[PDB]
Amino acid sequence: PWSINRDDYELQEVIGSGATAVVQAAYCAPKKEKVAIKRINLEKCQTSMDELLKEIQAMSQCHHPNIVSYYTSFVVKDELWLVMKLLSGGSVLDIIKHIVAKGEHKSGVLDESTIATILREVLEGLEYLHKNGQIHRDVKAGNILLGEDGSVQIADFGVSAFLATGGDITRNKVGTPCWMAPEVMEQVRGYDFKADIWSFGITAIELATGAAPYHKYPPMKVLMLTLQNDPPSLETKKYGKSFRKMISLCLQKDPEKRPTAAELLRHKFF
Amino acid sequence: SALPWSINRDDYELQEVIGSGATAVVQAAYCAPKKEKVAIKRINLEKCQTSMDELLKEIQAMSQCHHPNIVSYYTSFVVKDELWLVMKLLSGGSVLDIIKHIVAKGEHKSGVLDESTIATILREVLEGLEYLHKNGQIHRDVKAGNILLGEDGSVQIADFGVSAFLATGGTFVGTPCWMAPEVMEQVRGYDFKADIWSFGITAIELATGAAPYHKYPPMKVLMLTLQNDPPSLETGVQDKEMLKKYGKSFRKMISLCLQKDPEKRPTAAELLRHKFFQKAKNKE
Amino acid sequence: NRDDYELQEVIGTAVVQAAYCEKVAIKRINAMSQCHHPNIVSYYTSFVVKDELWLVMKLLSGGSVLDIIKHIVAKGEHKSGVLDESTIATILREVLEGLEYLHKNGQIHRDVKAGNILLGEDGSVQIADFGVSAFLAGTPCWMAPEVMEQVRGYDFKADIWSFGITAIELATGAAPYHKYPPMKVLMLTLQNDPPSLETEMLKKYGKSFRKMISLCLQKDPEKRPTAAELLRHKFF
Amino acid sequence: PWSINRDDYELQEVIGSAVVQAAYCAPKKEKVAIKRINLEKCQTSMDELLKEIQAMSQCHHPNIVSYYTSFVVKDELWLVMKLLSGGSVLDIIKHIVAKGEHKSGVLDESTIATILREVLEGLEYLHKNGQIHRDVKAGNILLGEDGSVQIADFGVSAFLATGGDTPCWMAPEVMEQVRGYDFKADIWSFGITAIELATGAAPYHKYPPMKVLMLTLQNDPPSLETGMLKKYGKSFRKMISLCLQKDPEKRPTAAELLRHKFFQ
Ligand SMILES: Nc1ncnc2c1ncn2[C@@H]1O[C@H](COP(=O)(O)OP(=O)(O)NP(=O)(O)O)[C@@H](O)[C@H]1O
Ligand SMILES: Nc1ncnc2c1ncn2[C@@H]1O[C@H](COP(=O)(O)OP(=O)(O)NP(=O)(O)O)[C@@H](O)[C@H]1O
Ligand SMILES: Nc1ncnc2c1ncn2[C@@H]1O[C@H](COP(=O)(O)OP(=O)(O)NP(=O)(O)O)[C@@H](O)[C@H]1O
Ligand SMILES: Nc1ncnc2c1ncn2[C@@H]1O[C@H](COP(=O)(O)OP(=O)(O)NP(=O)(O)O)[C@@H](O)[C@H]1O
Ligand SMILES: [Au+]
Ligand SMILES: [Au+]
Ligand SMILES: [Au+]
Ligand SMILES: [Au+]
Ligand SMILES: [Au+]
Ligand SMILES: [Au+]
Ligand SMILES: [Au+]
Ligand SMILES: [Au+]
Ligand SMILES: [Au+]
Ligand SMILES: [Au+]
Ligand SMILES: [Au+]
Ligand SMILES: [Mg+2]
Ligand SMILES: [Mg+2]
Ligand SMILES: [Mg+2]
Repeated sequence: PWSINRDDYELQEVIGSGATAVVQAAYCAPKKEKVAIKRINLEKCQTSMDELLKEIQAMSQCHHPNIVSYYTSFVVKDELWLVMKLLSGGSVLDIIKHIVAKGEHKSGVLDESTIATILREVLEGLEYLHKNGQIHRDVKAGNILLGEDGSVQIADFGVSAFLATGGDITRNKVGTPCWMAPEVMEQVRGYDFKADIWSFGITAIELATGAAPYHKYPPMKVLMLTLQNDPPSLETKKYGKSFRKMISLCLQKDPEKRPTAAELLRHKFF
Repeated sequence: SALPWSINRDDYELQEVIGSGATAVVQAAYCAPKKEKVAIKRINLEKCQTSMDELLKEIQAMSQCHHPNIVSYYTSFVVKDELWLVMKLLSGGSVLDIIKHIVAKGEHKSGVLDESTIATILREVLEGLEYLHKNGQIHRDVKAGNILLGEDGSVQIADFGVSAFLATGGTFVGTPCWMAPEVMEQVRGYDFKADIWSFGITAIELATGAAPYHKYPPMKVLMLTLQNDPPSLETGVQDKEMLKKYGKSFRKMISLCLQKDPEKRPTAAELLRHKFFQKAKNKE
Repeated sequence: NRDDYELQEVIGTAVVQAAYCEKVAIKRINAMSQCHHPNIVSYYTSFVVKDELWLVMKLLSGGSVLDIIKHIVAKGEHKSGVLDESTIATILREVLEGLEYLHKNGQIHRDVKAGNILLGEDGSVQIADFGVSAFLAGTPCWMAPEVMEQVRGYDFKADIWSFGITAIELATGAAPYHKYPPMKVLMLTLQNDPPSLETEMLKKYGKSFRKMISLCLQKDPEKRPTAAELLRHKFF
Repeated sequence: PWSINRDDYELQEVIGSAVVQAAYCAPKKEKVAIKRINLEKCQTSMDELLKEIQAMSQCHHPNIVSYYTSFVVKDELWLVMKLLSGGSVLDIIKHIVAKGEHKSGVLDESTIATILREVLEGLEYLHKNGQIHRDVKAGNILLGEDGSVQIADFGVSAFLATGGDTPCWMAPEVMEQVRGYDFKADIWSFGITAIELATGAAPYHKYPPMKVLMLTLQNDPPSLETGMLKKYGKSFRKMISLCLQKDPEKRPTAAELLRHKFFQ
């Protein structure tokens, strides 16, 4: 019962403006609620509504306290508008960016108890998604949103994560495959939920160091450093405990070796 | 008097022009034999792409439908190339005059007319439409511009018949299994329930100052109304938060009227029993 | 110089305490500062104790302008605006004369806001001390704009912007983008029309006030007026 | 079950101020809330509090903050109870008032109905057991992490916040004082907290406490007494007026109130 009439939403301040998406605040009159709208130019992102069908459907079905509330979606001219809850506390990345700008980071960005609190809620959000056979695909500090009540939710499940990570290449998208290399098999099959576990590990480093391990390198070098070398760590301070052990479990090259969200939801760190 | 009302042109002395419209002109006139100052709507038959033959059924209804909440129609006759509709001159102006007055003052953004005032005006409109519908008639053009007020505070619906007919214009070819929805909708027609929708839009107009899609050209408003779910109070409005003043009883009254399926819409008699119309006060 | 100072109530980048000799405020810190003006909180003296730098300044028992705003906002009298246009004009003229003096001495306040507009028992208006914040102070044709920003830095015109935001604050009760995280306000400022009194029936404020605000809140600092040019504005 | 030994409780952060402090209970494994009460300061002893403590042990209801155990630590009485992480309803109110979004009202009418129904069901349980809460207010409505609504401070806390203490020609007030007040006192309190959720504060919040006592006895308050709030209508104001009758006999029971239009 969320309106798909464009004239029921009063567009207000633009929150974000990137190449793929603009995030704009809007007042929805029938629901008397100030909401967030992610506007996506379909032609610019080389995509279509038919291509995003099952993504939108998954967004319509996956609801959890630790996932940003999705309301509805509709087409306005050449854009798809995704209507969701506006979270007034901002992103965890915003907090990280504030600590660095203040110069309160050269001994660690977020406290270990602060990291444990945020990541547990993120992991419970992922646990729900994985239970429903879904993958988030774009876990990062920028996609962890905070409510003014202190709640922690993952943003960008569905369409947004889909367009940021190669499109329809997961398990949700031969012959005699006995001679196929493992990487060929993975392309036929599609990658699984364990991709989220790796991204979670990088996010853990991000909350502590203030950045992803290879942040300074161009995209192609980041990809080459990740594939040619052993998995990264905090070193690339006041952390050395189960936190590093927890990170090393996530950051394993073989996705099979990585733990599930539920198995990870244990561990002494949390 | 009397009488009755004269069909001779020389018996009427033209006076002040009230509205110089794009189709018709409303001019005050004095009727000598009746010793009464009346209102005459002058409709150029050529300009409105019409003749007397198609207007005869409308005039017939106009001469029969007489009710406290319907502007008193007196008579009609042809003067050269135009039809003169003689009616009672009302001194209070229209509800649109009130709206325009508040919109010009800049006191409209948080609402134009309060709920008590709206309830008072529209319940009288409902009594008028109830009368028309029971007589098997449809107004077809209910809007603030067609709600005239008397000096004493009486509320009367204007332009029933010819004017409403002309303002709104006024399964076949092809094979049904292949026909587009909009082709098939042509033979569906409409009844008195069409007035109930228009009444709901009029409710919004008294609150906001305008109809939902007033900012768009005529072809676009057709498109947007037919394409989208029914409009609500803040649909098409610039500053939507500022209309939070209007309560839920008014909003549920509106949503009763504004349903795509006319069979789901209440009758005028049903609407008169709604909670919102208890806010009606003395007539000014 | 020495104390000679009776440690009293806490008011109160560490703490600020009231002290007797006579009503005086001292600020504890974890050189000059020659500025002296009725519209600026300046230091009488500065001396050391034990890992702390004491800064003696005039005690203002009238609180801040934000205190007045917070009382109004806590009540229901911010329906048609917070502070009256006449009260805003009086308070901000004093602040602007304080900024004019600072800028003429090559100084920048760096933190103008209602919380830093302190009020005296006298009814005096002055901007809070800025000395401690002030302590943390080729051929560019081929430079990227993001490189240019660091090289160009900022000057006194930054105070003029903050002054404009403070004008909105006294009328509305808050800075335009108060509901968003601190590190988001840059993006919110740039990706939207220059902040205004509206960025809702809370406005009985005239065009002259809105005009004054718009002058201050121009993205390019060069287009912003000087404090002296602002003092000439019709609003004041 | 729950240990009466201090050693088994590890004191942590202070929640609020009697002082409320969080503590971890190692046997079993649960972070609990412990209220610490200085006996002499409130001019109270264990002897006068025993009847209050035994009632706390007996009461067991989803809408009542779960009381675990009590024990004396030196000159302090420790009340061990469930820790609720959602805070109080007063905290939510205070936040909305501070940012001035209490214009047109504080809590939504639907939100007030849901919260107060749970409170009223909590009160119904207490009254069924012949008990009186004595201190129903928004600050004593605590929220659970699972969205639960629970009444806090039954027994010792509400008792100490309120205090330890031929009729033919006798005045009605005097008769009331000899008999003592009953459960209908909670119903009035309930009506005051309903105004608190809608306006942000009690009806006489302006005037200083103690003067509000004199003002109450001289008048009779509605929602309008605090200070626009037109979104609250019909059955809500009627519900309040039923609670806020001067004659306690004319106030409805909690069970009668749960049948009111405002609470399907
Ligand atoms: N629901 C929301 N509520 C509040 N803020 C949001 C919400 N969704 C997104 N944002 C913010 O809007 C801005 C832009 O969002 P987004 O388009 O996801 O940029 P991003 O995080 O850089 N992702 P990407 O552009 O794909 O790299 C960011 O500051 C987000 O934190
Ligand atoms: N019987 C009447 N008594 C007094 N005023 C009238 C009467 N009939 C019409 N008017 C006024 O005459 C003016 C013009 O009337 P009309 O020709 O209906 O124009 P309109 O209402 O603007 N319709 P339109 O010109 O097609 O947009 C309006 O201001 C009416 O209020
Ligand atoms: N001269 C003064 N007279 C009276 N009060 C003062 C004076 N100077 C500072 N204060 C108050 O001292 C308190 C703390 O001051 P300060 O050390 O500047 O931190 P602050 O005002 O909170 N600034 P910030 O830490 O950046 O938010 C504030 O409430 C000031 O209003
Ligand atoms: N079991 C609990 N779990 C979580 N918080 C609690 C619990 N009990 C009390 N609190 C909080 O402790 C703080 C102070 O408690 P209290 O001493 O009861 O003050 P209060 O809220 O004014 N109640 P009262 O003093 O009885 O009127 C309040 O913010 C309560 O919300
Ligand atoms: Au794109
Ligand atoms: Au799903
Ligand atoms: Au094979
Ligand atoms: Au015509
Ligand atoms: Au008729
Ligand atoms: Au057919
Ligand atoms: Au200086
Ligand atoms: Au150059
Ligand atoms: Au106590
Ligand atoms: Au009991
Ligand atoms: Au007797
Ligand atoms: Mg994002
Ligand atoms: Mg008309
Ligand atoms: Mg309490």
